[PDB]
Amino acid sequence: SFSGKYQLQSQENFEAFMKAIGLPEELIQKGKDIKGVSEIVQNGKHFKFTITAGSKVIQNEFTVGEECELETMTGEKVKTVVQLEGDNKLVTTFKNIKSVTELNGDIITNTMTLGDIVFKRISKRI
Ligand SMILES: CCCCCCCCCCCCCCCC(=O)O
Ligand SMILES: CCCCCCCCCCCCCCCC(=O)O
Repeated sequence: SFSGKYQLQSQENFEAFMKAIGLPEELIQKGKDIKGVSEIVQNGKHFKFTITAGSKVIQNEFTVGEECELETMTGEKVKTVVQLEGDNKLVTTFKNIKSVTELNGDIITNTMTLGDIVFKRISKRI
């Protein structure tokens, strides 16, 4: 359902959000225009997802409904649960960030929001 390889097309408030969560500026300025590749492999409730941003690789894993440990952008790993809000939506909270991943056909739309910052990424199947 979710599986596939996707690249970012566009994103909103990368800089603002990454500062707020403590991404080191050095990595902000490099990664701000990288159109990153996300790779998803779903097997029923079981998901594995890789997020590559040049030379940075974040490999994560979770079963829906179950507790998981998600390595975040800074490197911090948080304990949380990811849930389906439908077949097309994946949904979670970590580090007070609300996260919504929406698949429509070939388009994955990810929104992360901390307080009033809404970090939105639009990715296309590749
Ligand atoms: C090792 C040097 C490479 C520098 C790369 C900078 C990393 C910037 C972060 C890219 C944004 C990707 C955030 C992932 C969000 C998500 O997976 O849902
Ligand atoms: C590195 C930040 C952790 C990712 C936060 C959400 C984890 C649960 C679901 C994974 C879906 C992420 C889809 C990536 C699409 C994208 O790169 O924008």
